[PDB]
Amino acid sequence: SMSITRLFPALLECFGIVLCGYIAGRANVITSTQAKGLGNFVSRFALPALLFKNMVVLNFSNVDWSFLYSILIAKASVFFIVCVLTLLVASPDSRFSKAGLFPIFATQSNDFALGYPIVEALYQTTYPEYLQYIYLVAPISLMMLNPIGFIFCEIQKWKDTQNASQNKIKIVGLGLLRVLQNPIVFMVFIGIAFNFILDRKVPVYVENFLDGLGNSFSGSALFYLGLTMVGKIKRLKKSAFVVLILLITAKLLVLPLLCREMVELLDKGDSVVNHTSLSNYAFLYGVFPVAPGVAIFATQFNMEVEIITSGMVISTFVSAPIMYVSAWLLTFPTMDPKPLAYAIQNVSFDISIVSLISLIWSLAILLLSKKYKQLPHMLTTNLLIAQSIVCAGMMIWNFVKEKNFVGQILVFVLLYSSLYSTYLWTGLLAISLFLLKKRERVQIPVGIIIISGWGIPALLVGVLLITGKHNGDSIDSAFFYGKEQMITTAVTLFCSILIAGISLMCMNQTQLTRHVLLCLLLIIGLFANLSSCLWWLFNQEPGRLYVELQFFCAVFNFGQGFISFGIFGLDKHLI
Amino acid sequence: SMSITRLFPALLECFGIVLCGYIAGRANVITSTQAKGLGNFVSRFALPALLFKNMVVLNFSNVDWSFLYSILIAKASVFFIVCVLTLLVASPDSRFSKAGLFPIFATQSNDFALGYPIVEALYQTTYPEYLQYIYLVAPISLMMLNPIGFIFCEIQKWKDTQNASQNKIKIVGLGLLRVLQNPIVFMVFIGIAFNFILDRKVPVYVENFLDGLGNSFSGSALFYLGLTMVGKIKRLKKSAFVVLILLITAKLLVLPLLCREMVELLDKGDSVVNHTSLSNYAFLYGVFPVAPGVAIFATQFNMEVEIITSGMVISTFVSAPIMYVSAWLLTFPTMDPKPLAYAIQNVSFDISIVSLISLIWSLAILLLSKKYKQLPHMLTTNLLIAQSIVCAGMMIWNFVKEKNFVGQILVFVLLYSSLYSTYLWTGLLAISLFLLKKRERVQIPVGIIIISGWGIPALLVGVLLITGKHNGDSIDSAFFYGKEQMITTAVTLFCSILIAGISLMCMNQTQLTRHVLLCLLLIIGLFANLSSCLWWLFNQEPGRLYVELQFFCAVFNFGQGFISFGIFGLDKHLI
Ligand SMILES: CCCCCCCC/C=C/CCCCCCCC(=O)O[C@@H](COC(=O)CCCCCCCCCCCCCCC)COP(=O)([O-])OCC[N+](C)(C)C
Ligand SMILES: CCCCCCCC/C=C/CCCCCCCC(=O)O[C@@H](COC(=O)CCCCCCCCCCCCCCC)COP(=O)([O-])OCC[N+](C)(C)C
Ligand SMILES: CCCCCCCC/C=C\CCCCCCCC(=O)O[C@@H](COC(=O)CCCCCCCCCCCCCCC)COP(=O)([O-])OCC[N+](C)(C)C
Ligand SMILES: CCCCCCCC/C=C\CCCCCCCC(=O)O[C@@H](COC(=O)CCCCCCCCCCCCCCC)COP(=O)([O-])OCC[N+](C)(C)C
Ligand SMILES: CC(C)CCC[C@@H](C)[C@H]1CC[C@H]2[C@@H]3CC=C4C[C@@H](O)CC[C@]4(C)[C@H]3CC[C@]12C
Ligand SMILES: CC(C)CCC[C@@H](C)[C@H]1CC[C@H]2[C@@H]3CC=C4C[C@@H](O)CC[C@]4(C)[C@H]3CC[C@]12C
Ligand SMILES: N[C@@H](Cc1c[nH]c2ccccc12)C(=O)O
Ligand SMILES: N[C@@H](Cc1c[nH]c2ccccc12)C(=O)O
Ligand SMILES: *[C@@H]1O[C@H](CO)[C@@H](O)[C@H](O)[C@H]1NC(C)=O
Ligand SMILES: *[C@@H]1O[C@H](CO)[C@@H](O)[C@H](O)[C@H]1NC(C)=O
Ligand SMILES: O=S(=O)(O)Oc1c[nH]c2ccccc12
Ligand SMILES: O=S(=O)(O)Oc1c[nH]c2ccccc12
Repeated sequence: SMSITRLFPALLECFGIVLCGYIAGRANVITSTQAKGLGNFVSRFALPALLFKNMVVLNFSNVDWSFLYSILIAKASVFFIVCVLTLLVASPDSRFSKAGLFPIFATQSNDFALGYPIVEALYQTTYPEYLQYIYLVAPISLMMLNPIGFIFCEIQKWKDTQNASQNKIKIVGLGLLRVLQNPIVFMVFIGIAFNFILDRKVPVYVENFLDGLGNSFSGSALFYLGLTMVGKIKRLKKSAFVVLILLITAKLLVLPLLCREMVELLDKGDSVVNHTSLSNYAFLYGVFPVAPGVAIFATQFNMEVEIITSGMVISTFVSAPIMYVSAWLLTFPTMDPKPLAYAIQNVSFDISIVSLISLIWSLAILLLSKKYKQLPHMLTTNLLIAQSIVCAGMMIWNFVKEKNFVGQILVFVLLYSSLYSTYLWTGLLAISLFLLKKRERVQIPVGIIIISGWGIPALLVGVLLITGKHNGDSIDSAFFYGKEQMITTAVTLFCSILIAGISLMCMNQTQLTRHVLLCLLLIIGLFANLSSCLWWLFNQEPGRLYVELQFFCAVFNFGQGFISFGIFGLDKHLI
Repeated sequence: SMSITRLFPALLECFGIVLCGYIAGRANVITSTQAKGLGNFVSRFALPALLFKNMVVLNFSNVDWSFLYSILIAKASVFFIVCVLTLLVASPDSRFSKAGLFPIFATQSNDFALGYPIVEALYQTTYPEYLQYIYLVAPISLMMLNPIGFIFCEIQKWKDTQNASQNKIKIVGLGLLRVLQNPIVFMVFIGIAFNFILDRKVPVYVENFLDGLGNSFSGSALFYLGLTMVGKIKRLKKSAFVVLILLITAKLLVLPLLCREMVELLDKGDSVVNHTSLSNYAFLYGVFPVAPGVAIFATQFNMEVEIITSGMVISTFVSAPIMYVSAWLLTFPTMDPKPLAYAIQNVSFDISIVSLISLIWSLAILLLSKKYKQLPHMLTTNLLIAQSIVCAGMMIWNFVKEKNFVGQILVFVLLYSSLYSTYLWTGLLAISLFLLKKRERVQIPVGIIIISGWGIPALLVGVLLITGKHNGDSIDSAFFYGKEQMITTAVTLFCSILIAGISLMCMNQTQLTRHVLLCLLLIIGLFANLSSCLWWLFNQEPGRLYVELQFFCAVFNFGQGFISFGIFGLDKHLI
């Protein structure tokens, strides 16, 4: 099935080059004007030769059409609901532009650039026929859905132009002509025509010419994608943001669920293994981020560049953890016990590397800027240090099972002392934000907060250390002392959530602009972890999904540094 | 040995993409400012990743050091002769700048962009160890010769600054520091260092990241090469051009001869087949055009941009026919009788394809511009149609020998009637140029020239048709009637050369600026062809190299259209 062992390097390449593009772009080496030439080259030269070649070589006989109808119907439904509510809710002066552009935003995946390398890694040696579906699903959806949006936007231009229903032919013709002149449709039509005309075989003189342009697309397209995100997120407003929240939730969440349910509803085959693999591939297909061409369309039309560009950037970022978590969630139910144990260990190992590097970057920038010296930033720096110790502890922990038994205990104490400190530090940060905006005079005794933040977890760790019999055969940090450590974590989370929650609601009734959000996102995370803790303790021994629960704790425990890094580290601060 | 059957497709890709870069640039799609961004990506990101990966995997045990030592000594000698004469002849105010850049121009081949794809096509399945030699010879030559040139140019900056031999350390240090900070030297040193440390194996997480950036270099470097040549050739002056003539002959001609002779002198091996292949591979390596990075160095220093940019552009075009002709001449001596026959037929077939398409473009622009209507331009248009028929005739000829015998004769008459006309049209062009610049009154009776240009070859063709017995088993146009056709060609060439030659020398003693040159290059061609004709007729039956002689006629007969297209076709003319 899924060769998920070789999925992480494919996610380290796709976003490693995007990181290189970002670093190069902000380092000011290749400015925006120079970047336009690399965009024109990639978008007008590399992509048409790749599509033309692949369309020439497709063999129209082994394609399972049920998958094709399920995805096209799902995309149509997603387009329909977004357009309907956009027409129903948007303001009268600006309604047709939104109804014409939002449904394209919520349905146009980034399939070639990111989709092809990941599908190839998982599926090249297992079930070779799945790779070819990428070049079939994308063009038909583009052909059938983009012209409608351009029709609506042209209708908006006509309405603002002080007109009527006159020349109903011409709005349709301009939309069709604008769709046809894009360097994608013409070369897809030519490739399909030459597939039948030339009888499925590329001429010898032109194969290498097509391959030279075709192979240069992936790296340069990723690099220009990274270079195009520099500084585009900008400031915002309430209503905009709430729209963005819904649009990204609609795409990433509701598209894959419809795709899987329909695939499960229409395919009727006698092969259970093929049924399972096709359903999983159908789910994984929809998670792909929004295609960068939508922002190009917005720039050319000049009417929603800020919203669409912010949407594409955030959509790209949120998609990275989702593919990993979903992939390992679908491959969990049907395997052995101990290979599952290795699965949880491997996932925790992989996540700790990225969290540690992001934390190191964010902490170094915080330290160098000398901004660590004031009132609120000091507590955040303390929080990040604790998260760093948690990640380092996990890295030291994984290589330990076959080594000195004495080393087990010190690392256990270190891990849960720092994890508890991270929990309490979130509440202390919230309380300090409560105090900072109000409360004149009576400055915060920071020494007291530091003493409480470190002494309390150590005492709790020592209490857990004394009570409990060590289980030497349990290859997991969660069951060294069994029930007693696990019960303590639930109590610790509840105290932190109440302390952090009470202060935050008081602020609303009574740099801030960002700080508050880091508290808000963390509080959402702690609630999810707490429910996982509650389910296991109350329903006997081992719940219906113990592996799923443990995987959730591992993700929310070792990935917090990435969330912190995203807000704080990638900020401009003069050295 | 050399798989030359698959060398033409490799030359249709390398220069096919370069054509796309040229067309796009003049079409104004990607202007000069935008083009700088595509250079920064290729020169600083894709290229450093390609060298670093390959240097890690090299196995320093199977490398034939005799081949390695021969090229480095050969490159040094070419560098030595150019610098010595530059100091002796250059003007005193500008002498140090030229000596620091000219030897670099004549020794820095385009090995990565153009050399590697061609060597792979010929040598991937035959002798796999030849591919690895590209990555050894290129970095060492760059490291040992370029630092010397930057030393000399810096001395000129010091000299013009009114100084002395003071701070001799800093002049040496300035040259060394500038070479090291270039994104080429630093990544070669790191790759060699990590080869021994990590024991020749790339880490799994980083292999795919390097491959994504590495494979994007080949397609994008060629495309950017075409876009940088747009409009750079410029106008010129006398003393400039004569320098350019010598510099290009030094790189392309005298460098490969030294490389082959030394390889024959130092390699002492018992394998004749390996000895033959190694000697042939050494020749083809030096024919590569001047690397585009030299013009980058000229632009940064701002001192010889006009000469060096013109040199690199002209060097690329001349290299294309040279690689093709040289490759098939080394593989001619050692084969069968009848398999050689296909070689002459195949080469003539391949050259006709490129000449026919180029002629169509050049002729079409002339007709549309309505410039065909005046006195001198009219005769050139007559000349180009005649060259077109010769190329058109060869394609019908190759396919017909196994078909209707009657079709043999009509095509035979057609080919030599037009071929003879092409010879005479060259002389008529020269005489008209003689008359145009002088001779007022008494305008040219163009009707007489049109009658003379076509009626005379037809009468000569008819005489050859009657006299001679057809040889049905001779698969070649040159021996249908044996001796009588061959004798006539020599006489026809002599009359044309004398008529064209006499007028041209009269012009010197007594648009022009370009026209004259097309006559001059053609006259050089007819002399070379005539000597080939003379050798065969006077030294019995079949010379020491009959295949070589016949091959020369085929190149100069069907490739004449290519020479004409370069001057006339690639010209700006308002439609
Ligand atoms: C995870 C381990 C496995 C995968 C590893 C694979 C590799 C992973 C590696 C990935 C790194 C990829 C690097 C690409 C380029 C980065 C730089 C960049 O463009 O910065 C942008 C920053 O943009 C933001 O600020 C976005 C913030 C989004 C946070 C979302 C958190 C939700 C996570 C939970 C999701 C659900 C959890 C799952 C639920 C099931 C643009 O910068 P700018 O425009 O200048 O604006 C910033 C500056 N300003 C803020 C001051 C204005
Ligand atoms: C041959 C068949 C097999 C191989 C096939 C492989 C593929 C073959 C395909 C090749 C096509 C390659 C396309 C690259 C881009 C072309 C466009 C371009 O850059 O134009 C440049 C033009 O440059 C010149 O004008 C140079 C003229 C050189 C002529 C040399 C003739 C010698 C040939 C004999 C050699 C020895 C013979 C052999 C002896 C043994 C730049 O243009 P510009 O800067 O605007 O300047 C022009 C305008 N202006 C003039 C008005 C100012
Ligand atoms: C294998 C694991 C991979 C994990 C990947 C995903 C996790 C990593 C993700 C994120 C962590 C890193 C984020 C950096 C992006 C921000 C850049 C930035 O702000 O620009 C700065 C400049 O730019 C520099 O100074 C460039 C620094 C390059 C070093 C990067 C090291 C980390 C790269 C990864 C290697 C890891 C090790 C891999 C091998 C062991 C600041 O710019 P400014 O203040 O706007 O002004 C510019 C100053 N100037 C104009 C004077 C020039
Ligand atoms: C397989 C054999 C391959 C052989 C390859 C090597 C031999 C062929 C080599 C050379 C022959 C062709 C040389 C053309 C280069 C000059 C272009 C030029 O000057 O630009 C012109 C514009 O540009 C155009 O209008 C673009 C025309 C594109 C069509 C090209 C067809 C030939 C390509 C090959 C396909 C062959 C068929 C292959 C398949 C059977 C003029 O520009 P301007 O006057 O400066 O102003 C611009 C006008 N504007 C600003 C209003 C826009
Ligand atoms: C869970 C799966 C199915 C869907 C993903 C939905 C959630 C996790 C996504 C959708 C919209 C996202 C938000 C969109 C916009 C921003 C603003 C940015 O400056 C910080 C991140 C933040 C606040 C994102 C956090 C994560 C987010 C809430
Ligand atoms: C014969 C092999 C080994 C070496 C190649 C040397 C000859 C063929 C080369 C070297 C220098 C070349 C010339 C250099 C510059 C120009 C100016 C350009 O506007 C037209 C072509 C023209 C006039 C070239 C014609 C071909 C040329 C004479
Ligand atoms: N414009 C702010 C909105 C915001 C930040 N923090 C908040 C807390 C509550 C409500 C809104 C916000 C943003 O996108 O970051
Ligand atoms: N500058 C001219 C020189 C030139 C053209 N034709 C000539 C004939 C003879 C002597 C010099 C020339 C050129 O490069 O094209
Ligand atoms: C999928 O195809 C068939 C069932 O349709 C069956 O051979 C098996 O389940 C799978 N085979 C391959 C080769 O994937
Ligand atoms: C070249 O290598 C040796 C001679 O050095 C001999 O086996 C033969 O000539 C060639 N072999 C191969 C494998 O190329
Ligand atoms: O089908 S698309 O995903 O839109 O392909 C693309 C079109 N334009 C692009 C620019 C950067 C990366 C990918 C691009
Ligand atoms: O080693 S080089 O040949 O100089 O590689 C290169 C460096 N810079 C380049 C720009 C275009 C094409 C090739 C290039």
